[PDB]
Amino acid sequence: SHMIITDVEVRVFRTTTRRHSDSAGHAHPGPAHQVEQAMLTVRTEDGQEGHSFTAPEIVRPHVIEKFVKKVLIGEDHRDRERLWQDLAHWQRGSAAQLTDRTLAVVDCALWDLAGRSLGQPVYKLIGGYRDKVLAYGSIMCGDELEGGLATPEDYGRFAETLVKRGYKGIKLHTWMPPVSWAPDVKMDLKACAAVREAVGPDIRLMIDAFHWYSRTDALALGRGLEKLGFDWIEEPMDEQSLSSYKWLSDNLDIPVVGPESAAGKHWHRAEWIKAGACDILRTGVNDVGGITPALKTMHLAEAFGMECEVHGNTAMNLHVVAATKNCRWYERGLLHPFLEYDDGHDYLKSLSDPMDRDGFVHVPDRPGLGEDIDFTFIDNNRVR
Amino acid sequence: SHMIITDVEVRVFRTTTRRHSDSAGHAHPGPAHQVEQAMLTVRTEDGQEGHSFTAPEIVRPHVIEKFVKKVLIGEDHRDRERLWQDLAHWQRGSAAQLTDRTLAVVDCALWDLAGRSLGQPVYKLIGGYRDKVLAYGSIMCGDELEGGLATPEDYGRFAETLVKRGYKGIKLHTWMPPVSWAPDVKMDLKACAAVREAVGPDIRLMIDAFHWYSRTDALALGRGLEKLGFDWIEEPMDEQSLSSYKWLSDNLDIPVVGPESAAGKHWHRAEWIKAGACDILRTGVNDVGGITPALKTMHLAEAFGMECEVHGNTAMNLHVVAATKNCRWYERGLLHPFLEYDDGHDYLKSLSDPMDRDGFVHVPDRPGLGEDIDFTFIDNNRVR
Ligand SMILES: [Cl-]
Ligand SMILES: [Cl-]
Ligand SMILES: [Cl-]
Ligand SMILES: [Cl-]
Ligand SMILES: [Cl-]
Ligand SMILES: [Cl-]
Ligand SMILES: [Cl-]
Ligand SMILES: [Cl-]
Ligand SMILES: [Mg+2]
Ligand SMILES: [Mg+2]
Ligand SMILES: [Mg+2]
Ligand SMILES: [Mg+2]
Ligand SMILES: [Mg+2]
Ligand SMILES: [Mg+2]
Ligand code: NA
Ligand code: NA
Ligand code: NA
Ligand code: NA
Repeated sequence: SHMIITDVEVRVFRTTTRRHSDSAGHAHPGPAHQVEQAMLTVRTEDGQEGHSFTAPEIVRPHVIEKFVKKVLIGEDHRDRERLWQDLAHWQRGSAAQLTDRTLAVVDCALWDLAGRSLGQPVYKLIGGYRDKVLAYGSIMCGDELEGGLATPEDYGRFAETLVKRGYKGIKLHTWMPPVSWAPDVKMDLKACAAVREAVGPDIRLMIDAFHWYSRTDALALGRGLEKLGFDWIEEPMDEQSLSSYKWLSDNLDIPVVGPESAAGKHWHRAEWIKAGACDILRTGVNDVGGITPALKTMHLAEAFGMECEVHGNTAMNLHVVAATKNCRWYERGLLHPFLEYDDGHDYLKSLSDPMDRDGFVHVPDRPGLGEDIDFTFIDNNRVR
Repeated sequence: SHMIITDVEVRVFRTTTRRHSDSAGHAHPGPAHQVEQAMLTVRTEDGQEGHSFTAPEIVRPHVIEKFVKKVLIGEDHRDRERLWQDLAHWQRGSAAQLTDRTLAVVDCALWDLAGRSLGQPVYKLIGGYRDKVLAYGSIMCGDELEGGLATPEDYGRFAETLVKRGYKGIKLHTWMPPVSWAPDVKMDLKACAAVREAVGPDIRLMIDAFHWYSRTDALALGRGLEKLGFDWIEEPMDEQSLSSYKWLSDNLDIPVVGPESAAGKHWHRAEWIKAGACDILRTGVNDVGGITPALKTMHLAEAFGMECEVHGNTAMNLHVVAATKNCRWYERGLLHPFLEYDDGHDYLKSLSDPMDRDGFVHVPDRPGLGEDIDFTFIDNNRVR
C-alpha cells in the first residue's frame, strides 16, 4: 500500500516578481511586488511526494475539500487515467467551480509524484522523443511604456535582441484593451512589418493578436501578414465561434493555429479538426486540463498528420513537447525588454527550461517534472 | 549509461500446441504438434532485459541486422517515441520487409524493458484506468469437425459453455475458405441465430464473418443480424475499401466496428473516423505496430467520443485495455470446444489473462508486460 495517496496539501507563499496582469488578464512588466503563488503537494503512504504550481484560487479550500481530496485520498497514485476521468466526471455538476485549471494542477502533481518516486523525468516515463527542442521567443502583449512595447519600432528592436540571444522563431502578442487605443489592425500590422524588417526573411515569425477581432478585421489582419511571410496567425477571433475559424482559414493563405483557449479539452479539439477550423492544432497543459489530456491532443493531431503547438512555458509543457514529435516549438516566455527571463523564479533553484546560444531548450535531467524547488524559500515566505 | 541498449537477441524455440492455421491463416484445432516461436530480448548496459514474443519470420536475421539493431543499439531504451518513429521512417524503403508486425514486437519489448527495469506493470506506467476488465469469448473460425464448429447448432452449444464459464459477451468467427462450402451468408446467420437462441437476450453477441464479402452479401448479413440484437458486425468486407464501409454503415442499423487489418496504423484510422466508415473504431498492438501507436489510436477515438475495441489477446493488448477507458472489452481467445484456453502456454508459468467466474480478466501484478516467462523451458526447447 506504499503507492496509496495519503495527503493532498496546498501551500500558499509569496513570490517577488515584476510581472503584473491587467484587468483583462494580459501580462505586463511593472513595479517589483509580491504575488501569492500556490504549490499543490500529493503524498503517498511511503512518504513520496509530487508537486505542481498554480494560482491560489485554483486550489483554494473549497475545491480541495469538495473535489480533489474525495477523488485522490486512498487511491493508487499511478491510476492517472482513472483519477483524471473521475475529476472530469464531476466538473459538470460543480457549479462551475471545478475547472480545467484545477484538473491540470492535480494531473501535473500526479505525474511529478510518479517521476520522483521512480527517479525518472516525466518525458522519459511517457516515452521520450527529444532531449532538446527549438524554442520561440514569445513576446508579451503590447503596452504604452516608453521603450517597452509601445510602438511598432519597439517590437522591431526587441526582436533584434531575441535573435542575438539565439531564438530561431519569434511570436508577437500585439496591443489589446485596456491599452487606451487598442485594438488596431493597422498598428498590429506595422509591428509585424517592423519585426520582419529587423530580423530578415530566415527567422520564423508568428502573431497572436487581439483575441476577439471581428471576421472582417481578422481577414484584414491575415491578408496583411501574407505579404510578410509569417508562419502562423493565432487566435485572432473569439474561439467560441468555430464557424468563424472555418471561414477565416478558407479565406487566408497563412496557417491558422488553434484553438488555444476554447473549452472542451481533447474532445473539442477533435471538432476543430473534423470541421477544418484550423491548419495547425493547439493545446496546452493548462488549457486542456493536464499532461494526460495534452498528450491525447498531441496523438489526435498526429493521426491526422497535423502539428499541435503547445501553449505556455514551464516544465509541464516542456515535458509534453519533449515526449512528442509533431510540435515545432516550445513556447518560451512571455518576454519583454524590461525583464530578464533567464533569471528564473525566486522559488526555483534553477531554470526548468535553460536555452543554449543556438535556440535549443534542454530538458533538465531531474526526476518528475524536474522543477528544482526551493522548499526553504517557500517555507520562509508562507502566506499566514 | 546504464539505460543504453547493448544487445538485441532472438531466441527461437518449439512450443507444443494443438493450434494450427489453414492456408488462409485462420486458426483451427488439430493434432498436438511443435510450432516454432520466437522471443525478442532487448538488454541494456546494466543487464536489465525486456522480452516479447512473435513468429520467427517477423524477427528473422535479415530484419534484425538490417533494421532493428541499427535503430536500437547504443540508444536510451526509454526514448520509445524516437525509436518507434525511426523504425516507422525506414518501412517505406525496406522492400516490404520491415513490417508493422516487426515494429510491434520491438515496441513491446521496449515497454517490457522499461517496466521490468522500474518494477512496474506496463499499464501502471502508462497511467492505469482499470485493474480488471470484462472479456468476451472470441470463438475460432468455423470448421468441418464433427462436434466442433461444423454446424449452426455447434456454435449454440459452445456458446452455452462459454456463458457458464462466465463470459458476458461472445463473438463468433464464422466459416471461411478453405472450408469447402464457405462462405455462405445464410449459414453465418443460422449460427448467429442459434447462439442468440441458446444464450438469451442479455448476453452481448458479436460477429466477425468472412472478411471479403461483397457489398450485397454484407448488406444481407447485416440486415439479418438486426433481427438478433447483435452488438456489432466486424470486418465483413475487404477493409482496403474505405468507401464500402461508408456505404455499409450508412445502410445498416447494427454498429460496424473497424478497421482491424487495414494498414496505415493510427493515421489510417483517423481517416476511418473522418469519413464515417465505422461506428466503433478498432485497433490492436499487432495491427498498428505496437503499444505506442495502439495508445495513440485509443486517444484518437476518445477525442471523437468513440470506443476503440482492441484486437487480440495476450499481455500486450491487455495492458492497452487496462490503461484506457473507451474500450468495452478484452478479447479472450480464440476459443474452441476441443481446446482448453485456461491451460495457457507451455513457455509461460502462469496466465497473462486469468479470468474470474464473473467474466472479468485481472491484470497480473507483475512488472513490464507481466508475462511469466519459463526461461528454462525455452532453453530446453531451442531450435538449433
Ligand atoms: Cl475557499
Ligand atoms: Cl528575455
Ligand atoms: Cl538560459
Ligand atoms: Cl530546499
Ligand atoms: Cl534471414
Ligand atoms: Cl475455452
Ligand atoms: Cl483463468
Ligand atoms: Cl525460468
Ligand atoms: Mg496564444
Ligand atoms: Mg487557409
Ligand atoms: Mg531561481
Ligand atoms: Mg476480427
Ligand atoms: Mg449504420
Ligand atoms: Mg504454462
Ligand atoms: Na490572439
Ligand atoms: Na480550413
Ligand atoms: Na470479418
Ligand atoms: Na457511417
